[PDB]
Amino acid sequence: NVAELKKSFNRHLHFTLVKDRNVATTRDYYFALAHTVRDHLVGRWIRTQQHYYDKCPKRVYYLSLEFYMGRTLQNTMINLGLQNACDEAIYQLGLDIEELEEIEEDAGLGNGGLGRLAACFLDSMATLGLAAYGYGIRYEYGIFNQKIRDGWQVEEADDWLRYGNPWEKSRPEFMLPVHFYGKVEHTNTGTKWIDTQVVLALPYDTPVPGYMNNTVNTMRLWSARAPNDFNLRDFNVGDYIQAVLDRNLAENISRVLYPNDNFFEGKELRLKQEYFVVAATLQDIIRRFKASKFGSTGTVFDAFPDQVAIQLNDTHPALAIPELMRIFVDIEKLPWSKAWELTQKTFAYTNHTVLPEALERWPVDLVEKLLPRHLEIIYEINQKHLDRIVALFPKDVDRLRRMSLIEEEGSKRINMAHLCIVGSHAVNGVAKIHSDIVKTKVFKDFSELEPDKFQNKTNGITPRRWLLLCNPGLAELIAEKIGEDYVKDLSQLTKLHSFLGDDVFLRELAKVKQENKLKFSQFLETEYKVKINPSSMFDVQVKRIHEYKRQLLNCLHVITMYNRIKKDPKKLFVPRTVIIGGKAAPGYHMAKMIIKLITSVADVVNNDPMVGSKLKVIFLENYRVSLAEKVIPATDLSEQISTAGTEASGTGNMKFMLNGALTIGTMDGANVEMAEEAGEENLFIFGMRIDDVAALDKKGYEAKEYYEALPELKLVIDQIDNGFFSPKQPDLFKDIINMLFYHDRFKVFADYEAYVKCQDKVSQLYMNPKAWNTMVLKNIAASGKFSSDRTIKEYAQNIWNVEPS
Amino acid sequence: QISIRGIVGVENVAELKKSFNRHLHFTLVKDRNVATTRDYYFALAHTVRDHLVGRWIRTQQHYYDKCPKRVYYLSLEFYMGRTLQNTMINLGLQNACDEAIYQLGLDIEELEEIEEDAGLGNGGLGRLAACFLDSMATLGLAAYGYGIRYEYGIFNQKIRDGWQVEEADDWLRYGNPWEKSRPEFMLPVHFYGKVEHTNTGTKWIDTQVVLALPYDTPVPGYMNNTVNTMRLWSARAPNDGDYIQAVLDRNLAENISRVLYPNDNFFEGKELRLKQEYFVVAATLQDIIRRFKASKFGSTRGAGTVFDAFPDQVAIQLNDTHPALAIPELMRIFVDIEKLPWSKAWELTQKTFAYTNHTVLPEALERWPVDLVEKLLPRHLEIIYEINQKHLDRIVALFPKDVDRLRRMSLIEEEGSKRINMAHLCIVGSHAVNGVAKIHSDIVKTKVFKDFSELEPDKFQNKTNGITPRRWLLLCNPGLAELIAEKIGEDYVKDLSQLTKLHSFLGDDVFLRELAKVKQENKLKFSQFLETEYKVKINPSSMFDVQVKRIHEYKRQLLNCLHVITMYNRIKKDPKKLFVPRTVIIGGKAAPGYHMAKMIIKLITSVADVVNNDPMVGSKLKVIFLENYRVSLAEKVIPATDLSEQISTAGTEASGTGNMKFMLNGALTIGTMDGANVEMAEEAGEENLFIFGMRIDDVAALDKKGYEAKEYYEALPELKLVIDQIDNGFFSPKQPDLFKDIINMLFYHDRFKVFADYEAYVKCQDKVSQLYMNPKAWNTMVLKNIAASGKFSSDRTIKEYAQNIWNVEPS
Ligand SMILES: Cc1cc(C)c(NC(=O)Nc2cc3ccccc3cc2C(=O)N[C@](C)(C(=O)O)C2CCCCC2)c(C)c1
Ligand SMILES: Cc1cc(C)c(NC(=O)Nc2cc3ccccc3cc2C(=O)N[C@](C)(C(=O)O)C2CCCCC2)c(C)c1
Ligand SMILES: *Cc1c(COP(=O)(O)O)cnc(C)c1O
Ligand SMILES: *Cc1c(COP(=O)(O)O)cnc(C)c1O
Ligand SMILES: CC(=O)N[C@@H]1O[C@H](CO)[C@@H](O)[C@H](O)[C@H]1O
Ligand SMILES: CC(=O)N[C@@H]1O[C@H](CO)[C@@H](O)[C@H](O)[C@H]1O
Ligand SMILES: Cn1c(=O)c2c(ncn2C)n(C)c1=O
Ligand SMILES: Cn1c(=O)c2c(ncn2C)n(C)c1=O
Repeated sequence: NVAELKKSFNRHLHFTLVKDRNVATTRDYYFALAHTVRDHLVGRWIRTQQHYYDKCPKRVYYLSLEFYMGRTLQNTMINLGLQNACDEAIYQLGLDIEELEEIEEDAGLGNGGLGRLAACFLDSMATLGLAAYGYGIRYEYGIFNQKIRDGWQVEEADDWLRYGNPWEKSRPEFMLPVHFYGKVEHTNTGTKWIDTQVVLALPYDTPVPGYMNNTVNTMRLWSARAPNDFNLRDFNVGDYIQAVLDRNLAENISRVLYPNDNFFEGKELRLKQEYFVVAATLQDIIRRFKASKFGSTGTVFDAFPDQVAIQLNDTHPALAIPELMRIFVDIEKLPWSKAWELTQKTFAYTNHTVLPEALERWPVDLVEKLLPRHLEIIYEINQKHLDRIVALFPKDVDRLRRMSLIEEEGSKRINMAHLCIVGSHAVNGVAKIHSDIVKTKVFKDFSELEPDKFQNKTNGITPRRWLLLCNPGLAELIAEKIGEDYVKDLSQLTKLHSFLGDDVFLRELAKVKQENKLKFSQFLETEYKVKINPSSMFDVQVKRIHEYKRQLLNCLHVITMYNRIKKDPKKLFVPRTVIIGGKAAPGYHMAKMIIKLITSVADVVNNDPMVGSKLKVIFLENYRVSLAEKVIPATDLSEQISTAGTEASGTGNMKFMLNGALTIGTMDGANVEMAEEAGEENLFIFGMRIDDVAALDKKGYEAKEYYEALPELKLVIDQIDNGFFSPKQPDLFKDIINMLFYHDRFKVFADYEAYVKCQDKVSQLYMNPKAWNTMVLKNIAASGKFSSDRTIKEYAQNIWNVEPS
Repeated sequence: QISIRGIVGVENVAELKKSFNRHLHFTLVKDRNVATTRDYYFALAHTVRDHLVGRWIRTQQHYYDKCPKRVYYLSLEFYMGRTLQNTMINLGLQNACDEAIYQLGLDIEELEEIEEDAGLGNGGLGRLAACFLDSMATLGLAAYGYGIRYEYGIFNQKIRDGWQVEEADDWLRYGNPWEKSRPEFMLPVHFYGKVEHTNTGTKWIDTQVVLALPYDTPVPGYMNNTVNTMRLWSARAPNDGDYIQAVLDRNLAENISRVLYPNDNFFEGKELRLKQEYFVVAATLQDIIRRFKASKFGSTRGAGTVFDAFPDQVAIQLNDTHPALAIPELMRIFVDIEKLPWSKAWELTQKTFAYTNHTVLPEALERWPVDLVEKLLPRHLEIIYEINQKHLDRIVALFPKDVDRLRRMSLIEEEGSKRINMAHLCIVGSHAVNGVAKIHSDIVKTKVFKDFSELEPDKFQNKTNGITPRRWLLLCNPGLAELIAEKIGEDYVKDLSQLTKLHSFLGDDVFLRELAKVKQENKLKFSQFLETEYKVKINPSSMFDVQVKRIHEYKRQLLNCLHVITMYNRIKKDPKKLFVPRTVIIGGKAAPGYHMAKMIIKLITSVADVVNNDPMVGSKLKVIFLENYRVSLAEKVIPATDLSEQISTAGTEASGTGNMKFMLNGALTIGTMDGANVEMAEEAGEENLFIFGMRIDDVAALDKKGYEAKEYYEALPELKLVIDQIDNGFFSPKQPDLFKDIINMLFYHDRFKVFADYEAYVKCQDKVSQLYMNPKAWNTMVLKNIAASGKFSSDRTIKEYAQNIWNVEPS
């Protein structure tokens, strides 16, 4: 088995890379290994498809504009049971497998939580044997690579396909046309959408192997191509060369991921992406349905929602609803009511945020020009929707305004969330607190009519990538005590509760953490030229840079610690390495300022000789999935400090819990449920809760009162305001200060005192290894709920109506 | 050739079947139950490429170990066609692969037709490069081809309402199983910026950078151990307003290798074209220098790398002036980067480069505006000026009284907008300059660059073009290849001169029959193709009269067309008279901006509609415009041909290579004494070709006197009828004035004197008709043509370059 892996490796280096070992590159070796590994799942990949054809299980289609997949090599080795053998084979060839793994580019086709949920789900659905496909866009450039230059974020193109992707297979025989612009004619043979521009969607298939089973599912991502055929409407002259160059304009549709996290930008190219992935995906689903054993019978499509479920990852693919209607009515000649019944039973919608700047509201003018037939269909859905509300509440005219899919205020906009609610048989939030707000407040008018529609499905993370892969030390240690059933049923981690008084096991737990810390410290000293204190608490905040996630609040605490040290250098101080990391959306000015502040603080703290090894600050550059795997297992304190009510769930919070970090955080999103499972006393909960925030909004938030009432806050803010951290540019952080005092929607100062006292309690506990690791163990033992396997089981039972196999 | 019989032969087929099935499973990721013909083609291509990896690696090892002088064919074009069949044959695997595919239940022909042409060329220039690579591989020379990996080759041509329309040749849509990317050899290329003159010397600063990423395609030799390489460069944006627009604008850098400029024998001075030329030249020279430094002949001394041995290790052939920037680029690297003195660097440059001239037509000549070059390549403009100055100084020293000679020999044309004459740059920067046939090389030497060759008589040479007898006989015409093998053995494939041995069968009627049958079999096959693509009933006993080449005023498809109408008019005039029936096929792409060429296509299709549908004509005469003429199609139609039309005006066609393909494939030639036609006449005997019309002195005499087209129109009744028909709307009844531009050119601006050769052409055609009625006499002449075609093997051509230009030896 080791011997055969070596032969296979050498075959690929030879035949696939056309390389003698004498001129072989590190990248060649990565590619030879990658192909060797992929060969081992082809059999099951082809047989998984046969199985789905022969037995016709209901299929699940996860439709997302993002899949934040990270690297595939190590994950595939783990899920196929080949890691130990591949490591040994590569070692025997005089090579280091970790070095080959670092060659691989992240498939960074996502922004943050939403896209990473899609990735974990694919892994969970494959492990649970569901007939599930992921459908998205193969962006030529994913989320940008982040560099820091002079303390500022700078963006470089994520050219991830430069050298090829060995994990994908293009299937141009399954290419599909997508239409744009044109016009509508309502003829006597039906409605015709004509004079359209066509863009081709070419699918690329990546295998999604289950963990130690016979399932290999598919992720199918679409790529834009210009069509080749001459239309008699191209008779119209132009330069030949420019016409060929202008093919770029069609191909631009799948060129780059929009790097906005929780923020809507109403750009036309983005709308095209949304319809692009949706039109190609639905056509492909219909083609597979018709070619299946339920493809003939009276109309073939009566069995459709028994054979197809399509999950909408946020409102980004909301156009799927009117497109399915369009295909049913205009092309398949089904009557409206029938089509509409089938549409609702096919689609479910997942809501990921209640922040108003994230909500998709497309101007009707833009949709009219680009997708005239879909506007007509949307207007019709709304008409029949509003007729019913006038029928049920004749006197309530304002309710019609609130429940319409169209917002009429001057420039008219389509509310895509309302489209997703009326077009779906089920709508879910991603944590209890969030799903509650969704149902009872934000879509109150919709839930009162249809209470059974709105559900909760709390998020989760795959314990393959986020334990087995990223933290083998912990995985091995856990498996040695309670066996390895926990991988496929993470609720088994509760059996670790037995070892709470096992002092030898607590030393061994702490040692695994220590080894993870040593190794990441090396990474940090290689990359940042900063001397790391090995016995310091690794205090880590990693996530996209946002005002609501409040990296800024963390930063105020960093300066507070700094100042305390300067005031009394002889005083006892629990040493920390504070790591803050994450990308700012390029056009997000305040996020970019916060980054600059953090790097400005770090430079002052890291180089102050009075501080030395007590406090080091690192801005972690280019935070992404594969770096997430490095830092999270090395963490002691997980910062999850969003203002109560703002973070729908979080998922990084769960990753840290699973890898032996304690959480400091607000009662927000999934933090509440982490407290529920682990016991509130075993997290470091602080600050305002959702009701306390509501009470401060009512009363009116005055930031100045806290700055005057809290001496340590004043010195921190003054240092920032008067140039202590930017001596050559004293006024550099003016935009931040202004925001804090006059426009802070997230109430940083209001939680500052509570946050700082909480941080003191964390330091106390860190001085007591037995107490700390006793608490860590209760966290790990209670983390089973947050496996995405549990999540998918609930989606399967209560929404998709499908069964693990 | 590898065996399919025995214990070992059975195991060869078995192994090919297993490999086929491995690739369909592991590479294509397809069960047989959902596999398509395209999947089967790829599975086979992968299998076939696998079989040359061993030799490809060993060839590179041998070149590293024995360190011979390396040859670098540098071209903007490689018109390669399809690779699958050509590789199987050259590897000796066709019989075995055929057998494997057959046993798997598949149609080998159907799999072969799936393959896209690598149509990265316009015509003869691109195709000569292609033939040359095959020959250099077969002769065992350490040669690389260097080009651009165009995302789109020459456009696919379709005909709509009688006009050419262009569609993008999206040849990489389904991938390319032959190439291998080599990311580690990615190189930077610089553009724009400016020149700084400082204490440390000249710096080229503020440049925008474009990345060149090479892709390698194997070039297998015929039945030897050599697999050489074609390295083609692809343009990429470097990883270093609106973020999204910044990402989208990476397209601008990648546009450098997006599309092939579809001009044949015509200079279009576009900035994107200039970029392409510098791109391929900069990437290539860097990569060549890198290979030189890393080899056993790469030594070190006080300054740095000794490039003393560079010209004994490196020969670079410039295929036309397109990569002329190679000369100042090498000088830039030598002087600006490697710090060699100008004198030494200039001497090494001359010893390294050789230049091949392919056309004397003024409109084809590359003359780049100094303003464009200054903006794009400012340091290269300085180097060109410096080269020119030192070049003029020597001429002033030698000929002090001749003020005009300086003007004529300058690399700069100074009137109006100043332009860089790239041919002059190539002559002074190279130690050898060659034309592509005797007639043409003589014009290059004694007339066009008379001042240059007088100063350096040993510089100018001839190297008459050739074609590879692999693709253009063994591959395209297995029937004829087989027949020749039966009669004289298989040694002709490696020594084409052995075709003269076929003279033993001169009076042998059995063999003359056998030769006719092969031609008939090729005609029957090609007739099928024709009848499924065009609404025509092909007469199978008709003479196949073919003119396939790019549409040009100088190649005179129009003349062919005038003769077609003449024939039509003769049938109408005397319906019951004896007519030797013909299928007249004319095919070729027009450059998209070539107005007159497009009009000529419209004329031909318009004429075809009349002739094909006139019931009085019937099966006597059919006209086909063959759509989308390209290499793989040339391989179908050439073997099916009886008469080859090579009717360019005397002195315009530098060589021609189609002429050679037709000769080798059993067709007789009607043509002028132009290009290699002269040498075809020399080899076969002039009486065995149908030579007609003005020769080069006759065209000179007519130019001096002045050409009055109307004198021929008035003097020749039959021409009058033809021209009046076209002018008055006989062929465009719904648009009577449609061909007004053609008439206007023919009468007042015809640089190629169509009417001047009409009389001699039509009379010559009558003689061809007469001979075709006598099978015994017709095929006797065919035999003397095939038997005399050995000279035109590209092997012969390459040995001559090697011995006289590159100073390397066949192995
Ligand atoms: C164009 C090309 C073709 C092939 C087939 C390869 N891959 C190889 O494996 N090439 C080589 C294999 C060797 C095996 C033994 C000894 C020497 C070998 C050299 C090569 C090779 O390609 N040579 C280089 C890369 C070359 O450029 O020819 C070499 C020149 C001498 C200095 C070291 C680099 C490759 C890579 C390319
Ligand atoms: C996404 C994907 C994955 C794979 C692994 C393949 N390649 C296959 O070989 N797929 C199939 C193998 C089968 C083997 C036996 C019986 C049925 C099989 C079906 C497939 C298959 O994937 N079928 C298609 C392509 C499917 O996508 O379900 C189906 C689509 C509708 C038209 C008829 C073909 C492929 C091709 C894709
Ligand atoms: C887990 C993950 C996220 C989500 O992080 P949150 O703290 O829940 O917002 C974002 N980016 C990457 C790379 C991740 O792995
Ligand atoms: C050989 C060839 C040519 C060159 O033909 P000429 O008659 O010499 O101009 C042009 N196009 C193709 C496809 C060829 O194979
Ligand atoms: C728009 C968006 O990405 N929302 C995010 O979705 C993920 C996955 O549900 C949540 O963990 C997170 O709280 C939420 O902010
Ligand atoms: C610029 C160009 O493509 N010239 C062409 O070159 C080929 C190959 O040398 C000749 O056969 C042909 O006569 C000539 O027109
Ligand atoms: C104001 N603003 C932005 O401008 C922005 C953003 N995310 C991306 N962008 C551009 N967020 C979250 C934001 O609040
Ligand atoms: C005038 N003209 C052109 O304009 C042209 C051309 N080949 C391409 N083009 C555009 N030729 C040969 C030509 O004579």
